[PDB]
Amino acid sequence: DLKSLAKRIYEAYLKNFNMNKVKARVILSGKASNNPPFVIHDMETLCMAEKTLVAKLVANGIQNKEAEVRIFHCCQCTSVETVTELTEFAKAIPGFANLDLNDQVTLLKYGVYEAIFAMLSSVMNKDGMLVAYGNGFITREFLKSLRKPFCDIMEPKFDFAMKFNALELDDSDISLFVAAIICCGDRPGLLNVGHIEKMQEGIVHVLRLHLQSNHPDDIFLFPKLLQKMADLRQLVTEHAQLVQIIKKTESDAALHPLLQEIYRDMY
Amino acid sequence: ERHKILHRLLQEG
Ligand SMILES: C/C(=C/C(=O)c1ccccc1)N[C@@H](Cc1ccc(OCCc2nc(-c3ccccc3)oc2C)cc1)C(=O)O
Repeated sequence: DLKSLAKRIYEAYLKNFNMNKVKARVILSGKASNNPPFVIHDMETLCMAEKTLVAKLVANGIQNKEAEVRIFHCCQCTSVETVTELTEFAKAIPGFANLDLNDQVTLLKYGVYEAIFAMLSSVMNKDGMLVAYGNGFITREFLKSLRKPFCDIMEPKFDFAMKFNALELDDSDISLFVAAIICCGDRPGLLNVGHIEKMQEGIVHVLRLHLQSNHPDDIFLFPKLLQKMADLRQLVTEHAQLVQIIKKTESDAALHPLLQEIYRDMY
Repeated sequence: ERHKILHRLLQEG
C-alpha cells in the first residue's frame, strides 16, 4: 500500500545525496583498500588542509583570516549544498510538488536545519567528524579549542549525534525520518495546513511500520525518534541563536544569501 | 522573509 511510498522516498534519498551513512561508517573505520582521512587537529594541519582546499584560502589573504571564520565558511558551504540536495529530495516527495510553492519554501525554511544535523550525525563519532566528502576528519577536541562562541557550536551536535547514532538507524530509516521532519504540518506561516498534515500522517505511519519491521527489537524506537525530532528542533534554535551572536559580533564571517534568508525571521 | 532563492530552487534547479 503506502509501502510503495517508503521505497519511493528512499530512492530519491539515495539519488539526491552524495554522502550516506553506509560510506560514512566504512570511511570512519575500515581501511580495506586504502585512503585514511587527513586529520585536522590543530592550526598547522588546518592550514595544510586549506592549502589544498582552495589556493583560495591559502594564498588570498584568507590564509590568515581568523581560523574560526575560515571554518565557519567551510561549514557554510556544506549547508548550501545540502540545502540544495534537500530541495530536490523534497520535490521528489509524493505530494510536496503539488503544494503551494509558498508552503514548500516554508517547510524547507524550518526543516532544512533539523535535517542537516540529523544526517551530519552519520559522519560524526565521539572524537570528531569527516569533512570534505570523507577525505578529511576534524577532531572534536580541536573545535573546542577555538575562541567563543565558535568552540561552543558543535559540542551539542556531538552529544546529540552520539545518542542518535546509538539507535543504529540505516539509510532507509533516515530517508523516511528526514521526510518526516521536512513534511511537518506545524510550521509557521503555513497556508494549506490541512493537506501537509495528512501528508505527514502518511510518511510518519510508513516510518512507524518501517522501523517496526526493519528494527523489530528496538521496540520503542519510533517514539525515541519522535523525541529526537523535538530535540533537533531545540538544537536548531540554539544553533540559530549561536549564529546571530557571531553574525553581529564577528563581522568577518558573513553568511551566504541562501542561508541568509532561511535564518532571516526564523525564531 | 522574501526567500527569492528558495523559490528559484524549487522550480527545477
Ligand atoms: C556557518 C556554520 C558554522 C559552524 O557550524 C561552525 C563555525 C566555527 C566553528 C565550529 C562550527 N554552520 C552551519 C551548519 C553546519 C554545516 C556543516 C557542519 O559541519 C561540516 C563538517 C566540517 N567541515 C569543516 C571544515 C572543512 C574544511 C576546512 C575547515 C573546516 O569543519 C566542519 C565542522 C557544521 C554545521 C550553518 O549555520 O549553516
